[PDB]
Amino acid sequence: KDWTQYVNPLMGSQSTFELSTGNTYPAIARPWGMNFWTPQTGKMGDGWQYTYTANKIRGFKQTHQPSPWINDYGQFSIMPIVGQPVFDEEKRASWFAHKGEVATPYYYKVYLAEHDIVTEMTPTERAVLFRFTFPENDHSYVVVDAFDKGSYIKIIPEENKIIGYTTRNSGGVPENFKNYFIIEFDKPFTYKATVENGNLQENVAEQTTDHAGAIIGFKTRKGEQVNARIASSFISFEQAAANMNELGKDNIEQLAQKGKDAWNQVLGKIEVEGGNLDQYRTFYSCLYRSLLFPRKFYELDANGQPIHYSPYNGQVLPGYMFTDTGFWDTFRCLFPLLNLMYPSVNKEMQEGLINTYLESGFFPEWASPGHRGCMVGNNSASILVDAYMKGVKVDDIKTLYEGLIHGTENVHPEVSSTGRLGYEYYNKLGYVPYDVKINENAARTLEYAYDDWCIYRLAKELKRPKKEISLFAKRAMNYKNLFDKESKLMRGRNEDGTFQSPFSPLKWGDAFTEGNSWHYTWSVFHDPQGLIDLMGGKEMFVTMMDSVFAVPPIFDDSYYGQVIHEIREMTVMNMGNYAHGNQPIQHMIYLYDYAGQPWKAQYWLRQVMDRMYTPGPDGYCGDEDNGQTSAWYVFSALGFYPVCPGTDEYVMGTPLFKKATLHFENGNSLVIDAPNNSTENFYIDSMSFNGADHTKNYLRHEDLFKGGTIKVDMSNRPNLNRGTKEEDMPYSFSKE
Ligand SMILES: [Ca+2]
Repeated sequence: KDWTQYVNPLMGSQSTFELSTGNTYPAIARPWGMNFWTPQTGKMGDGWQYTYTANKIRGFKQTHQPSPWINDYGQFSIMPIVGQPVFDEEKRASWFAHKGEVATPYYYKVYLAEHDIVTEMTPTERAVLFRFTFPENDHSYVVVDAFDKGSYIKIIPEENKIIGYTTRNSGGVPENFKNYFIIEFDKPFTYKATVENGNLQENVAEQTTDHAGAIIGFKTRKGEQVNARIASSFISFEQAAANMNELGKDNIEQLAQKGKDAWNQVLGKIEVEGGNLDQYRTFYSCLYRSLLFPRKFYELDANGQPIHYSPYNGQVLPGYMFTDTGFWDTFRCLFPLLNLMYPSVNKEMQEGLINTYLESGFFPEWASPGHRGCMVGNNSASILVDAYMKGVKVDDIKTLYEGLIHGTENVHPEVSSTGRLGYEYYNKLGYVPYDVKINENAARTLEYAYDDWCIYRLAKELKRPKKEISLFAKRAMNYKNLFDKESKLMRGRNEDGTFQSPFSPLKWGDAFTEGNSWHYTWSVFHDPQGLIDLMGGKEMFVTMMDSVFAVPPIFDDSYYGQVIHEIREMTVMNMGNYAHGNQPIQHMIYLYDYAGQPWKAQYWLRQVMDRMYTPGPDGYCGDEDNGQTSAWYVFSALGFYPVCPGTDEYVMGTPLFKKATLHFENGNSLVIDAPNNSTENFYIDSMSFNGADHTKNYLRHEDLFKGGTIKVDMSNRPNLNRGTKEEDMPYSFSKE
């Protein structure tokens, strides 16, 4: 059975600075691969390294980039050309068309029209094989570009080899940062030149310079194939040579089959059927995008044991390491998806986090590859705790707990999004104030309160002193400190305790991030009942919820002075103020379940799935955000979602397919059977779990893992009675 046929690596590529439909590039890679490869249409340095509307490719590039905003590191490219040996990234570039291109996760091919050259590539976790098919020509070349900001290159003709290192990066790296690469050709060089700050230096073997490059060449006959085996390491040249062994002596066809198999192994853990082709493509493309980040950042020693270059301190050290994710995005459902479907993989990642804390003094929030200043919150706490409570348990629990506590009373001296900026005010006042020069203060406070609930959970589980458990149980309620009873919304609060005026509920940023009050107010994952209580009961809560959808997409952009692309993206979708791309709001629709109206979740969730995601190049309604926006679709299509990681619950939405089968790593399987599902029948009339009537609006992790059958009776009419009882409600801390 193949699922890769449904994966479109071009989904999200039709994006620009001005307007996102995913801001992705085609990651040709193994799952969680250390090195990704992509065709490169953008100029060196441009975060938009591949865009669908671009006409020319100027290299095939090794990349580690998680988003255009974060940008790249450990990057170099290769480009086959004919005619004159030219290094310049414009002069060497070639027209292509998407109809001369084949993009899959395990194999990429393109016809370079201006050189009459076909390029094919098939990666492994750390290496890749290139096959170039050249035309008849006296002057055929391959250009190797080590990029700028200080690089190195060496041509070794007696070995048909080129080695080099690249350092261009976007921050978050140690001083000794390098990515060492080795390229072996199966055709010997008849022409050889290094490049030094744009000057071709024929027969000069080596360069150490700002922007090193190499051009080798030969005569080719029509249809002549030249293969290049490439690997890189963050450790050393000898380690890169070891990494090359992943290629064995395989050809393109053999490596493509191994990558296809690797992908089918992970994609095939979730088998959907009884939908249409657009849905299959959307689903598996989103699943593919959910299994890329964070990437492996470890390599294998002579004994097959993991070692890694430390992006935190520059040492080479034993153990697992992963990077390139922002927990502000990925705590929400991306990491939970791994705890459900791929826990063995998150086990490695969690050990990597322990290594991050050991190496750098902090758990990461945004890492690429080292600590990076981006977004907000202490959501590493959610990641660590959710794993543990779901049985993904690190070896050194003591260090894990100490790391967590460390993060509640420290902020990283250089990277303000690492640790807790404003923790002094928060610990003292119960909130980060609006008028103390700490922006995003309300968003930080709300996420910290949830984060402290996660810590409370773990402290209780670990049998910590009652004094510690009480501290964090109290901090978990800090969300109440920003609730404005007058507007029924969250509101920035001055240091002196008064709420800030004038108050603008539609103003994006400022007190919040990636949205306004209407978007962030719902960020009480651990205590929705508490929020319902604050607003005066379930009827008023639903009145407020419903109003998000019913109003026009009006906004206040005065924080920015202009309509930023995230605001534009909301305005065009015809969903009121529900801006699906803003991460803080993505769990929102599930909250209808907690207010006794699950049928409203069913209605709106289905609207989002049918309208906000498409399988084409312009697929997503905003940035994909390293798996979070994709994993949202994966979960929601199955019919449930981890509103509150750290609990064992998935909150019920509405399934998209007539049938979905989950295959768990523990060897058990779960069938979600919804035979009456259709475009019209998106309401849950009733539901059973292994035959037992199930009116609850949540499912438990442990019960799913036991396997069996969930049967969902789908209807075109809402069932106004199902899921409204007290015992049907998912978890709230206030009730606990
Ligand atoms: Ca977003």
